[PDB]
Amino acid sequence: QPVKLKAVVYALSPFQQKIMTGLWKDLPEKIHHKVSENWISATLLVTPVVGTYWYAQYFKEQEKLEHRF
Amino acid sequence: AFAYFVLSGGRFVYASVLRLLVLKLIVSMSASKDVLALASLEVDLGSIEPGTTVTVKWRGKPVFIRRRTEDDIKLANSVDVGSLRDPQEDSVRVKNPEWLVVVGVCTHL
Amino acid sequence: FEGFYKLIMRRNSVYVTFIIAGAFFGERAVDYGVHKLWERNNVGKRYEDISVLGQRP
Amino acid sequence: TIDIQAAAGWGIAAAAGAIWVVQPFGWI
Amino acid sequence: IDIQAAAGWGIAAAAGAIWVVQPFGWIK
Amino acid sequence: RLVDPRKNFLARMHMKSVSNRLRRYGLRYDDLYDPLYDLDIKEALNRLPREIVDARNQRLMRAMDLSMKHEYLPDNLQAVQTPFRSYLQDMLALVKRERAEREALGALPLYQRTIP
Amino acid sequence: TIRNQRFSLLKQPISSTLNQHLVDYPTPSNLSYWWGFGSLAGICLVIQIVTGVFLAMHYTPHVDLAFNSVEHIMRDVEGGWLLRYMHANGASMFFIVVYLHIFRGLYYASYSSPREFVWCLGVVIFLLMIVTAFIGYVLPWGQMSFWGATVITSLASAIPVVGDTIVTWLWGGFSVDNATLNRFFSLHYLLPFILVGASLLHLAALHQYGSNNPLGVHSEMDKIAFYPYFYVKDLVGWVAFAIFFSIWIFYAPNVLGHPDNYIPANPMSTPPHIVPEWYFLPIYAILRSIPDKAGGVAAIALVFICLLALPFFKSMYVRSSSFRPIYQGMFWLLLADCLLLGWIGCQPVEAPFVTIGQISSLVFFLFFAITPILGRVGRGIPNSYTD
Amino acid sequence: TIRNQRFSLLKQPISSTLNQHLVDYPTPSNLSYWWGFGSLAGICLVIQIVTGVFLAMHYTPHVDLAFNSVEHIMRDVEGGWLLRYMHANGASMFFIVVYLHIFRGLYYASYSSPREFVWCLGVVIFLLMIVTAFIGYVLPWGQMSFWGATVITSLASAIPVVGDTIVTWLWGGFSVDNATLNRFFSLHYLLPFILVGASLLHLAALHQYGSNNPLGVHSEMDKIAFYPYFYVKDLVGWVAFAIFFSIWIFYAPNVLGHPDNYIPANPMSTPPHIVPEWYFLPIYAILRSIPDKAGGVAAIALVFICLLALPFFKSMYVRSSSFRPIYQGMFWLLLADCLLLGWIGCQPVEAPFVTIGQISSLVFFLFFAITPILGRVGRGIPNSYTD
Amino acid sequence: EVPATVEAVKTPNSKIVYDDHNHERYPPGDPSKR
Amino acid sequence: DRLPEPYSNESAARFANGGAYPPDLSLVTKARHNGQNYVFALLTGYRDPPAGISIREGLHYNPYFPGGAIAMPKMLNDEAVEYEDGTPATEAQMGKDVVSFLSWAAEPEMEERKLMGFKWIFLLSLALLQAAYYRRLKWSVLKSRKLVLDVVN
Amino acid sequence: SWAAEPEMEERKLMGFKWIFLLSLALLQAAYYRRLKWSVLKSRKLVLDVVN
Ligand SMILES: COC1=C(OC)C(=O)C(C/C=C(\C)CC/C=C(/C)CC/C=C(\C)CC/C=C(\C)CC/C=C(\C)CC/C=C(\C)CCC=C(C)C)=C(C)C1=O
Ligand code: HEM
Ligand code: HEM
Ligand code: HEM
Ligand code: HEM
Ligand code: HEM
Ligand SMILES: COC1=C(OC)C(=O)C(C/C=C(\C)CC/C=C(/C)CC/C=C(\C)CC/C=C(\C)CCC=C(C)C)=C(C)C1=O
Ligand SMILES: COC1=C(OC)C(=O)C(C/C=C(\C)CC/C=C(/C)CC/C=C(\C)CC/C=C(\C)CCC=C(C)C)=C(C)C1=O
Ligand SMILES: COC1=C(OC)C(=O)C(C/C=C(\C)CC/C=C(\C)CC/C=C(\C)CC/C=C(/C)CCC=C(C)C)=C(C)C1=O
Ligand code: FES
Repeated sequence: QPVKLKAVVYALSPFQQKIMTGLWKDLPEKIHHKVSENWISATLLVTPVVGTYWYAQYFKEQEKLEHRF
Repeated sequence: AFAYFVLSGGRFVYASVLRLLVLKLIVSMSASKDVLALASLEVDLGSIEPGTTVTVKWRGKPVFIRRRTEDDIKLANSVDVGSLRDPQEDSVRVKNPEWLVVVGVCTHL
Repeated sequence: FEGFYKLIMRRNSVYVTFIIAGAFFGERAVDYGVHKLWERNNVGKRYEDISVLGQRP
Repeated sequence: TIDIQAAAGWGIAAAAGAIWVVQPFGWI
Repeated sequence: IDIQAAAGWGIAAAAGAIWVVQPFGWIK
Repeated sequence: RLVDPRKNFLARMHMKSVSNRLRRYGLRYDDLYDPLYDLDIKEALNRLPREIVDARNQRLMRAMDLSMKHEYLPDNLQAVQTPFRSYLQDMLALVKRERAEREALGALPLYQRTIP
Repeated sequence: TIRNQRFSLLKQPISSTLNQHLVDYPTPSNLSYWWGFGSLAGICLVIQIVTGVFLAMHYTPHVDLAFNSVEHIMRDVEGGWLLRYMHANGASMFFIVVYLHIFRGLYYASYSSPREFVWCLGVVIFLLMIVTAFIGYVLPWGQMSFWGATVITSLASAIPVVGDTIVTWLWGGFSVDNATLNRFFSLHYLLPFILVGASLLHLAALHQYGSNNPLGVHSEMDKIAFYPYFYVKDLVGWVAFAIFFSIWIFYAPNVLGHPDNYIPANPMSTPPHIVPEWYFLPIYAILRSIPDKAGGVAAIALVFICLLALPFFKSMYVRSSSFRPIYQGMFWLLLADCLLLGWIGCQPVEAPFVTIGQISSLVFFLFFAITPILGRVGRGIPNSYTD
Repeated sequence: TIRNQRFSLLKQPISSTLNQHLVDYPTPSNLSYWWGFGSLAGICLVIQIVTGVFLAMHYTPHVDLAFNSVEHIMRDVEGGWLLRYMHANGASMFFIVVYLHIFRGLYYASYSSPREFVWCLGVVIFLLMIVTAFIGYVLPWGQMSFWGATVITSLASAIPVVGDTIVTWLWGGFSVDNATLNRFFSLHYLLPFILVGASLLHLAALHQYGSNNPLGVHSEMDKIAFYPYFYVKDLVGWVAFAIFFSIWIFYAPNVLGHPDNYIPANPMSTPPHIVPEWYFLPIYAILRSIPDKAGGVAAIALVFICLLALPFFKSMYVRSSSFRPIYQGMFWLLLADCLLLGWIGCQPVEAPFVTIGQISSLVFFLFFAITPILGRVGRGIPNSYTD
Repeated sequence: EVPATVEAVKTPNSKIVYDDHNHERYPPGDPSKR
Repeated sequence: DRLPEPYSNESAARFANGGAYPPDLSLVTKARHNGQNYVFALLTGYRDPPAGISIREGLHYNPYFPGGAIAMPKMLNDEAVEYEDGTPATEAQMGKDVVSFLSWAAEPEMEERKLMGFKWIFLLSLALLQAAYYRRLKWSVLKSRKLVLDVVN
Repeated sequence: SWAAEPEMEERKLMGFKWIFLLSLALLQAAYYRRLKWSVLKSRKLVLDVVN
């Protein structure tokens, strides 16, 4: 079923705009946004992997030293 | 009522044909006659040192051999049969006091 | 770039031949250059650089 | 009178492509 | 109509299993 | 009640996080309800006035444009957003209440989902 | 309009079906690059089929010639090393792309209504992919191939009464031998074509309602044609994938594999370390987490039961994790847990990996048991969070 | 109507395309039993795929094992003789029902407008069927497998410049050897799945206009549903074909072939009577009649050019041979010529068979030369025969 | 009050401003970059 | 002709080597973890066992071998070979040379593979820049569009 | 003769049984087709046209 919309849209031709310079425009703010929104998500993905890996190396090292005469 | 009888008659054949063609396909993957031919043989063995094992060969299956020492048998004869998931004494498994012969394939996979 | 546009981009048939030529000549130019870097990075390690080559008794 | 020019320009494209996929420089 | 039909199809499925797989000897 | 923000401080942060996320795109929480998700929703949407649906459809188009552009609502527009101003929940409850009444009396359903 | 004359050739009956499903199909304008992995998986499937057809012109499915025919591909046929490495590492690229594809649908709740059948067809495709890649890995007939085929056919023995007769029917004998290899080759040719049909039905289910979008909202008010907008966006991913694929092919063609499969299969000696390919390790870890034969096999089936039942849980009406903070957090924990399970399957079965494997398996199943609770509880969010 | 509720399950989106294309599709009510060989051809294709897949689980594509693995199927595989005979004779059955399918179309002018794409897709299907059948016949690696392949892979040498280059690339060497057999096996697995896809396109292209009928007239006023009227009409033909097939499988399993394929291939000696399968004989007799290698290959191509060009010749507006008595007799002469060409093909090259083949090849091509002029003359029939 | 869309349809504007977060326009009247 | 076999079959090899099979060396650097370094370290790594470790007669201690007991004896004694070019054939020199030979034998396509990889990764990188520009050129009309709507909140 | 065709006896016994069964299925199939088509084949069609 079609929607029934009322809007005004202005568009400029692709051959009247700069195409690539927008990739490195306000670069610091982009990084700021990415770390600000996603630091909780990155912690919930990185902490269990690194924590479990670190414990396994910690376990294997001690177990290797108890069996050593 | 009459037409149901006539139609059921040919449905007996239709189901029978379906059964045959499917079962022929399935059974063609079962073990072939030459594969079943090589399914029985016996070999002879020698000897080894006290405390080591030498894998031997059969159909596609290895067989383990382990002549056990005295303290080895003491160890193997101090296990609670109740605590075992498969309660069995070492003397039942062995036809010799020290010579332990067993099919060397894990019963898991 | 409009002078270039007037000779090559005006007709697709020419512009297609331009892409086939550039695929040919571009590929050959990269082939030579990668081989020159490999020769310059591996001095003395080639089969023609075996000193006793041809002298096996 | 362009169809003859489009034919001639697409034949040149076909000939360049053929010399490009098969590169028979050792055979010429 | 719901339990009767369920038992009827359950009978049909069991007969079909006995018909496709014929384990006459597994009755031990 | 654990879900009530006036009592549970974790529910307060939950509301704040959701409200901040909706505000960035100009969306209301009811705009996240899709007619395709559930037939009760599209029955409720059809019962709402044209002006309500037009504003919802416009807020959805505005958010999609922002989402496409990787940009947010300007901060002077975010200040006037009303993320939890409701227009759909009361109608949706009524529609579901009428469906339960039909079921309790053995009536046929007024609308059914197609089997995909 | 009355179609007396002929307009655009795309709308003629010769090309109308192709035009309306590939050129003009409406797509949500705010799709991100995470929506480019369906076409990447389609390309990987084509790459596997094309290279495998040409590899099958040189491979001999016989236990006395299989290993040497692969070595003859790598040594004698012109460009044979490339066909082999594009096929062996292509299966890895097939599974990386499809895994990213799956977690995209998990993050944005793309499995929810009305797209339950799309997810269900995808789960079947995953099963078809696993079987297809597994039996293919047996074909070189190395040490990993032989002992890998031994245990997975033995999986049927977990059934008490008819388990042993299924295992032997699968083998075609009393052991993994030429009968197993020859039938694995035949099934490995057929299954990819069934994968093609399944992915076509998968796509047709998706076109019933259109694609989901990162906001998870109704998207009919802002849609654009697939061509050229998402063709050129997919083309960016296709080239990026080619660079990624080429690094593996030319500079590291053996890191995603084990050296044990360069030893011809020896039925007498197991290798000390026996593992599947990396894309199967998370299933491997869940299997060994259970200290019971039937328990382990039942857990493996319950993995695909939970995936199939996921779209049918009574959930809240919000799809995307960008508006679901608790579900968003649980998704990243599931992703970390899945990475942990794959690493555990790569380890020998001893302390502390048994305890870690058992906890990782439990947390994986906790994701699917808790999600219906979340939607059920979050149904009351609008009535509790008021303006 | 407003589809608020769910009506018949067949009309729901899960099964609407099967309902519309298979079950409810309108069909002319006066179709004869000649219109039931299209489904038979599809069933023959399915049998070949199913038996071929299970035969490939036991066959080895190596020159040192191919002949003996086919003998191992006939002897050791439980049910192997039936799989091999259902496939070897199924190939003959495939070509019988397709030849009757083709001649049905020629008699009723089924190639005429608006179904030219249907006929063109059929001709492509015929070419794929020939290639699939030929490379499959090489798989047993008997005497006729080896010498049949040596000829056809040499058909490329008629090209002057690159003819020898194509032959050796086709062979994979300098003679027919293991590289040729290994590549024929891979292509023999892949071509039937392309053949399935082409038949699906063929069926779709026909359904754009519906089938032609014996009267050759507009049939919209008397159309009925395919199910169950032409389902039970086709089922009668399916059961009769099963009887016909069973007689070949169980009582004459080897009369359709030649005993020479039961001798293992010998590259040194040459069988004094080298012939193809019987369904390639008419083409093979056309090739033999031209006393020039290049001319013979040109004539074989001209056969498929003539077939592809039939639908596009300006013709009269009447379709059925039931109202075109000259085209009717013209058709019955072609069928006798086609039967003559097959018989001549089995005969060796000597008098009088050389001349008979040359006249018979002439009579075959005269059909496609005299067909267009007959339409140009026949367009004036209504003016001439007035009331 | 008059809705924003109605004002735009009633008042053609020769000073159109485009969204410049992703792309910056060339100055008006510049030659096309084709 | 292939390089000749020392024994007639695997059982003959085991009979000549105390029941142990000298493996085929065509793929050994690909058939072991860290294979090139493994083969070098194993050949040059024969030494005395650690205190309290005894080795069964007929076996030699090598810590790089798993288990530490290898049926191979030390074979790379100094001047065990004489070179054609005039390189001092020490244990370490022969160990280096024989692994270069074995590594090439496992992967004779490496040089062609590496020349192909550098060429195409560079070219595909160029296409990725053009792919990005092409995508951005097509989408610019959408990304810079100005949308006017009636709604406020 | 037996060495070339060791399956002749099993193959022959299958042929007689299944051709007998398939012939019976042909009779049922003929009756089924004609039963289903009888409503169509016996119908009386009245139109206005003559020539
Ligand atoms: C006495 O002597 C004779 C016989 O002996 C007994 C005969 O039996 C016959 C009868 C035989 C026939 C009628 C069959 C002949 C006709 C055909 C078409 C041959 C069938 C065709 C072939 C065998 C050729 C097979 C084709 C190939 C190998 C093509 C290979 C190419 C492939 C697969 C793809 C090409 C690759 C690319 C384009 C690269 C990219 C591809 C991608 C997929 C990405 C005759 C006449 C005869 O006088
Ligand atoms: C060979 C394997 C697969 C192929 C070729 C494939 C192909 C596709 C394509 C082309 C799309 C639409 C475009 C896109 O969203 O990228 C899609 C969407 C989807 N796929 Fe698959 N897919 C595969 C595997 C899977 C699997 C294994 C699953 C789940 C277990 C799955 C679930 C989905 C879902 C839910 C969508 C809709 C996503 C949305 O609209 O946001 N797919 N698939
Ligand atoms: C119809 C298409 C296909 C054919 C004909 C085919 C054929 C083959 C052949 C002949 C081999 C053995 C040669 C070799 O080891 O490299 C092989 C190996 C393999 N195939 Fe396929 N294949 C096909 C599709 C696929 C697909 C779709 C997958 C992935 C799901 C796949 C995964 C593999 C894997 C993992 C191997 C083992 C690679 C190795 O370790 O060497 N193949 N295939
Ligand atoms: C595997 C091979 C083929 C299959 C599976 C197949 C299948 C079918 C089917 C199911 C139909 C509709 C039902 C019918 O009229 O029987 C049909 C119609 C037709 N086929 Fe085939 N066919 C095959 C080969 C061919 C070939 C080789 C030709 C011509 C060279 C051809 C030409 C036609 C034509 C002209 C029709 C329309 C007939 C009419 O409308 O009266 N087909 N085909
Ligand atoms: C994907 C499906 C198919 C597969 C896997 C397949 C595979 C095989 C195999 C393994 C053989 C050798 C076993 C034997 O000698 O009987 C064979 C033979 C043969 N196949 Fe197929 N086939 C397929 C489809 C077809 C089709 C569609 C045709 C018909 C056009 C065909 C015609 C033949 C013929 C004529 C032989 C030789 C029979 C003989 O002389 O023994 N096959 N095929
Ligand atoms: C420079 C000369 C040689 C080289 C480079 C070489 C290389 C190798 C390699 C790579 C292995 C594999 C060890 C493993 O599996 O980890 C091995 C094992 C072996 N080699 Fe050699 N070898 C040489 C000479 C010899 C000689 C001369 C003999 C016998 C006189 C011999 C007998 C063995 C045996 C018996 C083994 C297996 C030992 C075991 O597994 O316990 N090798 N060799
Ligand atoms: C050390 O251990 C292990 C391995 O080893 C190294 C492995 O690799 C794997 C990897 C395997 C996984 C993840 C599961 C594979 C799953 C399935 C379902 C494969 C089973 C299918 C097979 C063998 C072929 C299918 C055959 C059929 C359908 C018969 C055909 C018959 C007809 C058509 C009639 C695991 C878990 C493992 O623990
Ligand atoms: C009115 O029009 C119609 C006809 O004309 C008068 C017909 O004659 C028929 C009957 C004949 C048919 C359907 C021919 C079979 C179809 C094709 C395309 C020929 C070859 C098909 C093959 C080999 C099928 C393989 C495809 C598969 C298995 C697809 C996967 C699907 C499943 C496993 C379910 C039908 C239904 C029809 O309506
Ligand atoms: C809006 O629409 C579209 C999408 O959004 C949902 C897409 O994601 C894509 C891109 C992805 C696609 C089409 C994935 C489909 C892949 C499949 C089914 C697996 C690989 C494909 C094969 C083998 C082709 C099968 C199709 C045909 C006709 C067989 C014949 C083809 C060949 C022999 C090459 C496209 C083109 C599209 O338009
Ligand atoms: S097979 Fe030894 S434990 Fe699984």
